Amino acid sequence: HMSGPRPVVLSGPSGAGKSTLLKRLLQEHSGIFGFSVSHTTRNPRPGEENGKDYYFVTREVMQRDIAAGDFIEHAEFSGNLYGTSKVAVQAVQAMNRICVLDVDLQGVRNIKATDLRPIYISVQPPSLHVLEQRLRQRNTETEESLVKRLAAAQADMESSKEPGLFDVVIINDSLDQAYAELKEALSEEIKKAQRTGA
Repeated sequence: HMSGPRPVVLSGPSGAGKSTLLKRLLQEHSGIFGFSVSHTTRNPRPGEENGKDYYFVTREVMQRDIAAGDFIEHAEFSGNLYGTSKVAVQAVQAMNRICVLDVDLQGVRNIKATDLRPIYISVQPPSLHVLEQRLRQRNTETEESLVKRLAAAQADMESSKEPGLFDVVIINDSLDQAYAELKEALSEEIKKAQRTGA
């Protein structure tokens, strides 16, 4: 269908190949997909710039943006405030790109509760035990964190079955098979972003 491309939401259980599908997607479709720039009260670090990495605003301007519409995704940690203003999604669309978000299951429930309507994509591990095997095969994990991470993945696997949560429900049966289902699921929005086909 020939029209302007809509934004996209990625979700599902922890890991599940999502980050590697996303890195393949943005490298193949070079600069056609782009991320929503989060608003923040922080000062920039060396090599950061406003509108490149983060939208750097004052604590007064950040709360003024919460009062405008940022509150859907606002967060506070260690005395700094963060969020997704609707300006940040529209910024990527104004460069004529696909705007990308990637969020937890509660993040998906937040987006559909406001006047936003992106395409909703979830990716899941092939079985909950395979996610356990993949985590135990790395040195970064420990048994206390594994229990919390598997208990989170259990609830995320159940929310990923709900018909109101997602338009698209992919399995990581293979990285190549999941990438093919992802690229086919996005094929209409890619055709629209390349401005080609029916």
